[PDB]
Amino acid sequence: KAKSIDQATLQLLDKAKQDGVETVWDRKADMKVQCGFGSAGVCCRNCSMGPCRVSPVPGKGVERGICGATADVIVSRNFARMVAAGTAAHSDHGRSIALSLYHTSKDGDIKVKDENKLKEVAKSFNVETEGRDIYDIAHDVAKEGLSNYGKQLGEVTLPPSLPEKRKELWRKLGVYPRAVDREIAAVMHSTHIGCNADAEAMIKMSMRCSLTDGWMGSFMGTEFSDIMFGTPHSIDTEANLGVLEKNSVNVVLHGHEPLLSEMVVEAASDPELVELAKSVGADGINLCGMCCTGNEVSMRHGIKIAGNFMQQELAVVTGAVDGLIVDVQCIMPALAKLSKSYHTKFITTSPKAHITDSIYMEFDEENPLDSAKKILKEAILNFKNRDQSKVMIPELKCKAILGYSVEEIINKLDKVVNTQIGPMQTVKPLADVLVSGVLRGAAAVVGCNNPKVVQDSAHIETIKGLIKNDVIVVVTGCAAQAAAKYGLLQKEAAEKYAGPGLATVCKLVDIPPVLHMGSCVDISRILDLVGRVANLLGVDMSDLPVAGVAPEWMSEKAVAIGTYVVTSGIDTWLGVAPPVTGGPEVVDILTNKMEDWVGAKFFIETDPHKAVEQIVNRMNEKRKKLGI
Amino acid sequence: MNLFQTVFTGSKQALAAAEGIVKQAVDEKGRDYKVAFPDTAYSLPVIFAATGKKITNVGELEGALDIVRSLIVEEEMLDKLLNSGLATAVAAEIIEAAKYVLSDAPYAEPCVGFISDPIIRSLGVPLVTGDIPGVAVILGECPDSETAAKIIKDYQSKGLLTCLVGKVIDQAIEGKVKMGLDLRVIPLGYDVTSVIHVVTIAIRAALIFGGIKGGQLNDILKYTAERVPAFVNAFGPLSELVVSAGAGAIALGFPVLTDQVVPEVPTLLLTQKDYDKMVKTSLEARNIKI
Ligand code: SF4
Repeated sequence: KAKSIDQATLQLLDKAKQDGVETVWDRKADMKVQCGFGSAGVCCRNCSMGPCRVSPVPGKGVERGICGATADVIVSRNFARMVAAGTAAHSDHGRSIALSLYHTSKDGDIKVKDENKLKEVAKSFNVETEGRDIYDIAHDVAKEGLSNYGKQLGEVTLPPSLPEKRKELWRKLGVYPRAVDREIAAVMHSTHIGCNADAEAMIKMSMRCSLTDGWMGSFMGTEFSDIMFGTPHSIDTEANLGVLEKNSVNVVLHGHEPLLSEMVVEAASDPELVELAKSVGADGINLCGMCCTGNEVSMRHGIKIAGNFMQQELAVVTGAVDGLIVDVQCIMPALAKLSKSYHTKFITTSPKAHITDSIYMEFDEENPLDSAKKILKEAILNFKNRDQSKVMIPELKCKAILGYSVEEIINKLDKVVNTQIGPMQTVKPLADVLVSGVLRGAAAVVGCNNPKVVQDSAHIETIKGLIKNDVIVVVTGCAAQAAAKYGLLQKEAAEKYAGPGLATVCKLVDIPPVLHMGSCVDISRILDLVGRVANLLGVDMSDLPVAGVAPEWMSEKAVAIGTYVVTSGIDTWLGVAPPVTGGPEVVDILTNKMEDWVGAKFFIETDPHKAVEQIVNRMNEKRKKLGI
Repeated sequence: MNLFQTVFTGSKQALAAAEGIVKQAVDEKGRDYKVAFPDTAYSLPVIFAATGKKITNVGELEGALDIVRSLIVEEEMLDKLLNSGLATAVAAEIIEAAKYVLSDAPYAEPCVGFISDPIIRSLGVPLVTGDIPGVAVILGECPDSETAAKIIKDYQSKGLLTCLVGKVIDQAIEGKVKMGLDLRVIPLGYDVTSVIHVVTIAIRAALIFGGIKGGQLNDILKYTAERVPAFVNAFGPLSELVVSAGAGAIALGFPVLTDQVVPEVPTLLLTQKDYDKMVKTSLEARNIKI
């Protein structure tokens, strides 16, 4: 099987073979046939009476663990713990953002750059704004956001875009969210030996936990990031490994937390550091981003995107990365080993993510700019250790357009609003094109890479099929970066891949057929958008012809995302089977009974063409239900 | 019934009416009997633009229903909707041709029916010059004669060439609107199919001024969209046939504005209840400068 559809990826894999270094593909091959029990989710290790493995085939072999737990119980608890872990990752990201908001000041390193956005958020949090200092408002907003994480009395605060009907449905179902850390703790408590042994209740607890990610953690992280670093607008950038410069210092930012990458971008324009880069013999400083931190700095500043998850190692294989600065999440620990074969400084900066044999330079949030300058100076000084004979940068990079926040999308939609009719600054043109049938629907393509799928193949095939069927596509994360590398994030792509209705819409609004809405936490934006559409049409989000796809997901964060997208009322297709096939009841809940609960359900489909067909059929049947 | 289904239903009704009237013409006059429009050089302009074929006898008119049949594909995608609008336009043209071959004088005053080529050439000079900054196709009935007269005279005072289809003709007559080719208020006919008589004005504008040869349908549609500043104001309740004819106008690149609740399409299908702002809304939608 081919390892990737990306030519630059293939060239660097040949180079890695020539250099005698191992990749994620090599380790996947070394793992050989993976354990069937773990793959089906019928293995349990929740107590030291175990490990227990029960048969993935009902009626044969061992039926219960030592405590008496069935295959359905073991599967449901394993799934719930994946959701809890994903929720924890996203919530910790949002908590750091809220703490940064709490420390903003007029003369400090972290300021308020979008005051209108802050005032709207303050309105959503019942924070007074009129005749008040902007930083007093910011601190009050940060306090309310922080209380969302750990309040023990009262109800949490949810964005106004969330329909009232969806909230009432959640309350009736018993999944209405509480404080984020409280829900994570509840899931961890109920999976403990001898607690919850009922699959339906376990799945409902996991949905309840995932809601605190989708609508509170990721949402607050995104909106506070907009407040502090600016709301994204349409902006040009370049993507894929070709963005590395042979004659410049190459600094690659990998990870998820945006404050460090924002401070590194600011430090790169420091005159002393630019002079130092010139003095070490480089033309300048070339900042490139990877994964979600790359998505953030690219959405807000046009920083070039070096690559997505399964390309991170190959970035080092070029031999041109002088510094690789990582914060947390989706940072392959093998990088520490791999950087030994090159001059690269692999720099960890977060106390949450220590990696053995990496260079640890703790990013100081109290003095973010000075700390970022010190880290960047280490990367720049490493340019003297470059071995130019080992350098091979593929001449493969692609132009991309991104920055499509909900605000930017609304601004673009204002173009097709007749001034004599109005209203302006709404999602009404999008609702109109969806209701009329010019657009069949909207689909979110999100998720990681996975060695089980030819890298980027499923993302590209799913996106092309959807836009060919007049389904407008919004992309986040590594899927968005796969689209960027391929060339879908271009206005020209409208006439090259889209169907007639979507091509007309793209021409009228002057947008690409695929809209890059940011990082994984920025999936909250997608929720926001859908909610607005629903609130404009007076229906629940489960009545709309919308869907989400995770063609190549790998992370626990992806599991939590799919769970809260389904719980919000949006059908979700998974291109990688989750470890639930061992529990028939869990499969039936996720793919059949969920529709009775929240009006949406999971679809497991490993063939992208079949997934596109199923998405189109499901959207059409929801349209016929809605009468459009 | 959604927009696509409404357009498909309208196109099927137009096809049924065309089949009935063609059967009547075949029964009364014979398949060798001549089929023509008064003083034109492009036979039936819509069929000539779509295929390049000139319809000369009744048998060929009966064979032209296959064009309407092949232009109706009931799949909910935008291209099929535009093709279905074009099917309605072809069916309306066939109905008008059958009217002309059945009756010696199908239209009486003030209705003018078909517009001859010399009138098109006369209007071409003020069209490109800018003395005619647009073509207002008014179809249906306004709630009052006063509002219809007000809108029509507002268009007239701005130099636009306004064409009238339906009961709006009677409302304008009650409103003391002075009509004629020099007064730029042209009543086409009381039936919806009479709207084709302004559609052929645009089509022949591509045939005469644009120089596009017959059968180059995409070139004709591009020319009408980028050169002919026409728009539709549909007043009063809209049947499926009216919506299908509006889909044809959209296929020609002409935006359709109405006072009725319809599934809106930005820049193409717009609802404007306020009759005091309909003229400005149409001028903005068609990008017309006075
Ligand atoms: S919780 Fe039950 S099934 Fe799991 S390891 Fe312990 S005894 Fe075995």
